[PDB]
Amino acid sequence: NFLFLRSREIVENQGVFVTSSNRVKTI
Amino acid sequence: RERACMLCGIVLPGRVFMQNGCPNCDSVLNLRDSDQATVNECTSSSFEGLVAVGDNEHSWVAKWLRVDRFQPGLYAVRVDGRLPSDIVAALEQYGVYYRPRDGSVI
Amino acid sequence: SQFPYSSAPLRSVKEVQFGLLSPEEIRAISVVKIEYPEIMDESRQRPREGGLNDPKLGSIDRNFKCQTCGEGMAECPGHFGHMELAKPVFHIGFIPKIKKVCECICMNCGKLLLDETNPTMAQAIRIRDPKKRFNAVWQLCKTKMVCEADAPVSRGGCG
Amino acid sequence: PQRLLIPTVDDPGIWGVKVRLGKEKDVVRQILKKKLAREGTKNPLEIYSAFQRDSFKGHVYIEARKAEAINDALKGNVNVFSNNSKFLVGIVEYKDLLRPVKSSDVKLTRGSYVRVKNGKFKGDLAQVDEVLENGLEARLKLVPRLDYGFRPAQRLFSEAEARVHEPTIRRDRDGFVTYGGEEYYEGFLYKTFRLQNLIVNSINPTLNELSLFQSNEESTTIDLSTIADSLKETAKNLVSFQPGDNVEIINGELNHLTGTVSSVNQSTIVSVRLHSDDDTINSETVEIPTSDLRKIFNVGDHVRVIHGKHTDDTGLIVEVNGDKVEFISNQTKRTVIVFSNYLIKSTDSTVSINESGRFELHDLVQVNSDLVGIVIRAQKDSFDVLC
Amino acid sequence: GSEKVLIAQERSAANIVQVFKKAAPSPISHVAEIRSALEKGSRLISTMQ
Amino acid sequence: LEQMQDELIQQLKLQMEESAIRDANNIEQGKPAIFKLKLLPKVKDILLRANLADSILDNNLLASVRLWLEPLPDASLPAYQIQKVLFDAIKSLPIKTSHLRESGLGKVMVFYQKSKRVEPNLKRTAEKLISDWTRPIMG
Amino acid sequence: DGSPQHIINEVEQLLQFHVATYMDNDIAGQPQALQKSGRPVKAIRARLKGKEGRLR
Amino acid sequence: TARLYQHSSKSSAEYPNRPQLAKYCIGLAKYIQSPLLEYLALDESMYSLHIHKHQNLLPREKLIDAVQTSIVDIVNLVGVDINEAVRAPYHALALPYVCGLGP
Amino acid sequence: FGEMERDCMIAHGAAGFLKERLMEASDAFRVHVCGICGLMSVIANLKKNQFECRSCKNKTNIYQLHIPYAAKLLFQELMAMNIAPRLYTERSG
Amino acid sequence: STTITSGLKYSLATGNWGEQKKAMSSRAGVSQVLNRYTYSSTLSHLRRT
Amino acid sequence: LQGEQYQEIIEIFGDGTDYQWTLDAEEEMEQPTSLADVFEPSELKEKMLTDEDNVIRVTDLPE
Amino acid sequence: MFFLKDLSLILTLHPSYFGPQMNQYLREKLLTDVEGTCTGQFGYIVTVLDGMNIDVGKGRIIPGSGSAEFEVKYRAVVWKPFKGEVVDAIVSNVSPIGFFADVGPLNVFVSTRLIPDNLVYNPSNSPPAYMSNDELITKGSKVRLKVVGTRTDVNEIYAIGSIKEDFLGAI
Ligand SMILES: [Zn+2]
Ligand SMILES: [Zn+2]
Ligand SMILES: [Zn+2]
Ligand SMILES: [Zn+2]
Repeated sequence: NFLFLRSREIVENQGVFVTSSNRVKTI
Repeated sequence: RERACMLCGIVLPGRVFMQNGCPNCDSVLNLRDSDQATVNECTSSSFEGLVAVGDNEHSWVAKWLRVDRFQPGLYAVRVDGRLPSDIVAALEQYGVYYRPRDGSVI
Repeated sequence: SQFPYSSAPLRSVKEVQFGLLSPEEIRAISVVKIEYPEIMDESRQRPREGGLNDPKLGSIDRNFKCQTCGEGMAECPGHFGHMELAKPVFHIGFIPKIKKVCECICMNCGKLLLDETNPTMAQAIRIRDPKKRFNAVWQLCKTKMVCEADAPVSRGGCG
Repeated sequence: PQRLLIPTVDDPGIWGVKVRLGKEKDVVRQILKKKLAREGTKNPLEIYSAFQRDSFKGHVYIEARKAEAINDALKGNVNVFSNNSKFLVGIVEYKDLLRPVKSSDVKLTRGSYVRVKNGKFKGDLAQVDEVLENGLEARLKLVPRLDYGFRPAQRLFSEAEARVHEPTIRRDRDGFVTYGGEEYYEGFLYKTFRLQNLIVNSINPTLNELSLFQSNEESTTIDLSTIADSLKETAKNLVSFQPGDNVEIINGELNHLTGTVSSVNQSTIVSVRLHSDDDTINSETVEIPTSDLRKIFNVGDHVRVIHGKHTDDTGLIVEVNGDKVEFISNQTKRTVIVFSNYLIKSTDSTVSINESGRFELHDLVQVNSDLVGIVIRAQKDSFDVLC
Repeated sequence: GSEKVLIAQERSAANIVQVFKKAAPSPISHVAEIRSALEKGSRLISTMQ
Repeated sequence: LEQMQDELIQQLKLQMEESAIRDANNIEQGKPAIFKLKLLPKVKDILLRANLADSILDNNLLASVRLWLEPLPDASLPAYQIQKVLFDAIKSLPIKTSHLRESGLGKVMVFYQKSKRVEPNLKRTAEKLISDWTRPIMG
Repeated sequence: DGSPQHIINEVEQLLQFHVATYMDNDIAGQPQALQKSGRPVKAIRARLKGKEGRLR
Repeated sequence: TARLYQHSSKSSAEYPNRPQLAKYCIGLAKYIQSPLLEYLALDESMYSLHIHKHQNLLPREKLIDAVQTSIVDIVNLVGVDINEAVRAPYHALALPYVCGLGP
Repeated sequence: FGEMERDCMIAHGAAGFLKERLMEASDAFRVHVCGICGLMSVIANLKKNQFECRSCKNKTNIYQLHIPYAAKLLFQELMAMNIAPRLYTERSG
Repeated sequence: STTITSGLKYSLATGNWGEQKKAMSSRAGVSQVLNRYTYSSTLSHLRRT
Repeated sequence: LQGEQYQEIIEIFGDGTDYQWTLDAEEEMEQPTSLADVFEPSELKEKMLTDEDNVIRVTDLPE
Repeated sequence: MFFLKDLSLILTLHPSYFGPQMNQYLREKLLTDVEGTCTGQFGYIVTVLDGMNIDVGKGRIIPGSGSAEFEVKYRAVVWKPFKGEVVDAIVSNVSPIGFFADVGPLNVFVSTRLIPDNLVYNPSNSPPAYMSNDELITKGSKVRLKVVGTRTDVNEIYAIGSIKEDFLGAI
């Protein structure tokens, strides 16, 4: 249930942060 | 198969050196009267710079190579290997000074 | 939008400045030194490092990434290497200009054969365009066939 | 004597003639035979000597006095090209044409450690137990590579395992054993190898092989003279300079002076601007040989390791203990002590981790039986994983 | 396996004297030209002006 | 004219000797040799002038050239710039046997040839110059 | 190794020729560099000129 | 241990002409023959094994010390043959962990 | 899309169509240039997000351009002949 | 026997009338592929100068 | 050669003794074991060839 | 050390935001994208002065992409350490390899080789500290250190401090 999201805005860990699939919605 | 006599610098086939000896160095080396080990220690097949001399007396090259008192023929600029210590002492007994042609001594 | 994102700002060329490449700059911008004439290491893939096909120079194979930038074939621009020459040689495109410069200066003291004292020389120096300036200076200094160790007082020449 | 024999103006001239490649010695022998045959005749070959050198390919040099003599010597030969490609050798070149070559080293020294060019032990360090007087081959002490029944790793010849896997071992002396036609002396192979199978210069030793070789000598690396010479060679050759490097002078009248490299020409002449309390001296540029320059490393500078186990490691200088410099690493974030010879002042790291390990960036890997993570940053020695 | 045809090549006849008028920017005003060819083989040998 | 050049060359000789003495003392006092480097540009400019070679040979400036080329008692060789400039000047001038006898530069040339800290290019140039100078004696 | 001036001149002139023809193979007054097939070498200068060159 | 052995360069030096699956099978066979020696062969990678649920909560030095104490206790309960250790380094891996001794 | 077609498009005054024909419908490429030396020597690693020009020893003053691949090839061939074409994104006068 | 055979075959195959290593400066187009589109085209090709 | 001009050559070029001592000093300074200089200290510590290693081996105590 | 600098930013706006509230939106975008960032060239930007009255000028439409490009000039407070500077700090962690202090947003690591020898690390102490007879430096203790080296990262700065000279150490 873990997703590895990366964003260019986030600087920490080159934007990589782990977030559960149950807490995100499709854009 | 050819070998270069270390002392005089002449180059002749190794079997020729064994059967007949060095025509120039036989007065001090006795290469014909020497076994294969002594022939190798005074004639080396590993050499460089084949030299043909026609007139020893007037050739400046022969004087530069100190072969103007020897038989004209095939000679080597550089010869791999040096005379052994015992043969060096034997030649020094005869009063003849040996200058290596190996190039490492100059 | 067909290019992968790069954080560097996107701008457009406004000036192209020409010139020659100094040996210092050639050594600086290089990434490897080319010394081995053999193209292939042992004809067993993996071209010899330090050769003409060093992997650091860039990649032209789909499955091989560049060892210098790490980008793929579609993104690697290629990187230069430099080769040291045992003896300096002429650049074939500049030999006439080299000859003209040799005619314009002295071969010993390394100074111009004419000075600003000459009104024509000062007039020639007054011009702005480098090519026409060099043409005028060459037209003047061509006739001067001897270096002067003294002023035509020492002008810095060797005579 | 040797000095007095240098040529004069009245000495016979020397001509060089281009010939077909590989026929130089043949032309020499033909010339000698023609001279001997025409010797004692009405028209003898009026020359004095002729020779050639291996390095000077395609050239045969004849000592004579007349161009007609050269033409007569070359007449009747097929290796001579159609055009009369003859030139007059300058008198100064006379000494150089006959100067010896390969005088860098006197001889191969018995007991020295060398590397092997080819064969089953290609690249293995070997001690020169014996040098054959012929000079083309030499008996060497090596570590055996056997499987006892693509090459097996080097290992001391084990007599018990050899007998178990092959009971046909032979014995000739005490401590000297011949197995499978190969002579092993006290666990070390002794085999003659040709001179064309050895590298006698730029030899790179490893402490593992050094210990494996010197363990039987009842002392760990007792012999260190050739090793010290190799260390000096490695220190001297590994130094490379760039403009702006702070250097110090070891020899010369300008010894113990500091300066900054301004420009680099070739690899042996470096233009340096010196720094001193006098302003007029600081405005002068001096070209100094690289053999008398030592890099100056100040505390708190980004430096990258040139060569060694810590290759491509960067950091900031912390302690300068003369020859050995200490710096805090960037990747491992720990202090590493490496010689100043292996450091270059590189203000930017920009280390590429490609062609190293098994994993790249953004790789979902399994840490252990329970933890699974992804790669955030790769290092030359390790990886950083977000789980 | 491919059918090739030899195209006949047109050339000026040999062994005939050709007189030509050269253009003004030249010291030569008229030229007499002849190219020689042996009967056996009909091969060009030399040219004379 | 020529006498003025001789006077100037003698003044240069005195300056060169004084600079060599000062640099030797400074090295003996724990200081680098700087005076020779300071005087090097003027000496180079004078030597590069061809028409002054006759006056140089009249004043035997080669004696001071050899003095500069002579290694100091600390077994330290002169600066590479000085050696290169002096070698170039020696090549650029027509040195004869009489000038060598006056100066005695052959000893220093032989020392440079035999030495190994000397640059190999300088070694080859020294061999060439020694051979050229031996050429007239033997013919 | 050893320095006969004639050999040095020959080899350095060969190096100069190779470097020059690597950038310009239409130098009037001397023969062109040829490939093993007999065709002239396509120097860098030839890449940039003509209808089929880089610019046009 | 087999998974870690199939990636270790020790196997590659031991078996230069063998596939990775062959190395994995060899590691499995050696583990069956002697689990203790295989666990010793991990050297530093043994600390990355999943030992306890909260093994990462302890500091690295404390976990390393605990592993050292456990392995020393086990190897001393087992015993090591000196002659075989000299004969084969693989059996000599257990020599440093004996009491009183050390690497 | 030869030279005469380019001249016709210039005569029409359609600069956007000409740019699109010669870049998007053909060899478009992206390069990085140092803001100091002006050369295409930047060693850009997009995934690691680090740019660096070794000659000038800078990490910041770096821009990217969109140029035809043939232009990049021409500039590299010019650099192969010791000619240095430096591209600058600002005028100086 | 390979010399004449290869020379003739090369010159007839490629149309370069000369030696293979002197392809430049040789007269090209002497030999052409026969045009077999229709009978009249073949007849015309066989009588071309 | 001839003796008098041989003496002249000696006078011009010297026997070398004017700088034979300089050459001897140069050759003396050209000629010169510590394992610290031989290999990197990290490698030495990895291979256990340091002073701490000898102290531990000599010491009569469990490591 | 803190400074006032006049900085400029290039801001690209998508056409979907071409509304009356364009200027204010650009202002908040600038504030979110500049406040707290770390640039190696300048250091750390902490605040932007006059954040609600920044001039943005006229945006230029990028040919072929529609988006407008704005050039925003502003004055901001910037902090950047310098080599050889002595500043105050607060220790954040104690470790055998050294201790980590904090100088504002910058975290400084001091190795044992840059610490006076009498300040022997005591792991038994609660909390563990580098202590001497008269000095005891632990977590939360004020320390005066001199920055020796600064390391530049993508968007981070790493500095190295020292307390081995006089008037340094505990304060
Ligand atoms: Zn003999
Ligand atoms: Zn690349
Ligand atoms: Zn001049
Ligand atoms: Zn740059």
